[PDB]
Amino acid sequence: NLHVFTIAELRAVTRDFSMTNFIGEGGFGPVYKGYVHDLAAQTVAVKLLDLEGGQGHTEWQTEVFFLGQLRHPHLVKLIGYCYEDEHRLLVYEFMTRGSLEKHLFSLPWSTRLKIAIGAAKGLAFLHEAKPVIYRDFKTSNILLDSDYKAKLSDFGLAKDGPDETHVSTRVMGTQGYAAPEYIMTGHLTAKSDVYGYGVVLLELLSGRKAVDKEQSLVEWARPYLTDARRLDRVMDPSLAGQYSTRAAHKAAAVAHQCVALNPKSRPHMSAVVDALEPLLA
Ligand SMILES: Nc1ncnc2c1ncn2[C@@H]1O[C@H](COP(=O)(O)OP(=O)(O)OP(=O)(O)O)[C@@H](O)[C@H]1O
Ligand SMILES: [Mg+2]
Repeated sequence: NLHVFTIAELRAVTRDFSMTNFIGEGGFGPVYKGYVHDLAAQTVAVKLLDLEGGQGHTEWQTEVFFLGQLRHPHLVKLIGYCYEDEHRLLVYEFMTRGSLEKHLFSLPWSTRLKIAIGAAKGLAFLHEAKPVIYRDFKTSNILLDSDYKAKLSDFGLAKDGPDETHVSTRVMGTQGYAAPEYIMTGHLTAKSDVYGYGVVLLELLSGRKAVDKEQSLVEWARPYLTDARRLDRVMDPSLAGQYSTRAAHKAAAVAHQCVALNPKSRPHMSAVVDALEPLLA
């Protein structure tokens, strides 16, 4: 199952958390490239809890719980963890192309479709199970391997699904991706995840960030997604001649349904996979 590491071992693994091994960070803490020697030898990612930050043991234990039981091809693999006095660390497989937001903010139309399909399969797997609500579905939580295969990562805010119709919890997440009905009510469902997936799809189609202080991508591009004649106002100009009108229009319409403000109008993620997969043919 999961391997238990010591601080001393992760110090060896990451060249004592050298700044040259820095590969990214978030609200939990910074992440360092590392190498495990003869568990097979491989390049790993080591995430360290920042003890002055806004996160802590709860997010750590959530990832260990969910990633230690969840195994799918579009989900990042958790190799092990460290729990040593006040310190908390997480060890994942190294995703060689990092997180999607750094590539988006150049990416071929076919590559973007492939990323959107892979991320959708990961999310569909969580929803169809013991269903799991991803909650923090955003661009920077999609990681990429050498072939740009997309994998969901960072299950710090992951929650179990509801005879109930919703889950009552704190409003947590990231502006622009968190579902509006969830923000306003504190009621979380799997349909809340579909809104954030729609936002990421919107970002892949337009090259624009969800929020940029016209500041909100969804609100601005919302009325332009249903009409194939208006595609030029939403499609990334760096994507020109790469897509057929039908493929971009169907992707745009899928995005539009996913960012509906009525959660009952959003599609199931498995229907999203079925709409998008043919576009790659
Ligand atoms: N397995 C990995 N392979 C390559 N890079 C990674 C990996 N895990 C994390 N990173 C890099 O470090 C960044 C931060 O990781 P992660 O999203 O897990 O941090 P976090 O603090 O939990 O973020 P949040 O603030 O959303 O909670 C990632 O977006 C990614 O760029
Ligand atoms: Mg996190």
